[PDB]
Amino acid sequence: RCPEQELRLQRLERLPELARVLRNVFVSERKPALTMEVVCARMVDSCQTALSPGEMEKHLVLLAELLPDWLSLHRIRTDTYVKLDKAVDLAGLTARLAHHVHAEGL
Repeated sequence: RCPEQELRLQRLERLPELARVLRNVFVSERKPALTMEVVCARMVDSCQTALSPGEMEKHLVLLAELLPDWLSLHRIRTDTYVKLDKAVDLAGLTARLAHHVHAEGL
């Protein structure tokens, strides 16, 4: 197993917990979208993670790639807005995330 892939597996292992942290940040926010910068700052501050905000951004992007029906990113000028589809349950998402990760077979 090569380094790039070991790194991906490292990141993928964090996602279920990070997804919950993300959802909680949005539950506490009245606004429907937040900039990536803000979201990353709130996520790193919301748990005991070993990640920098830059590394957190990388994980959020992975999440957006794995769960595009839940997590959308929209560039407006130099900001990137993060929006959650709140019409989906973290339970359903969590099962889908697990399935996707497993299906990669590493």
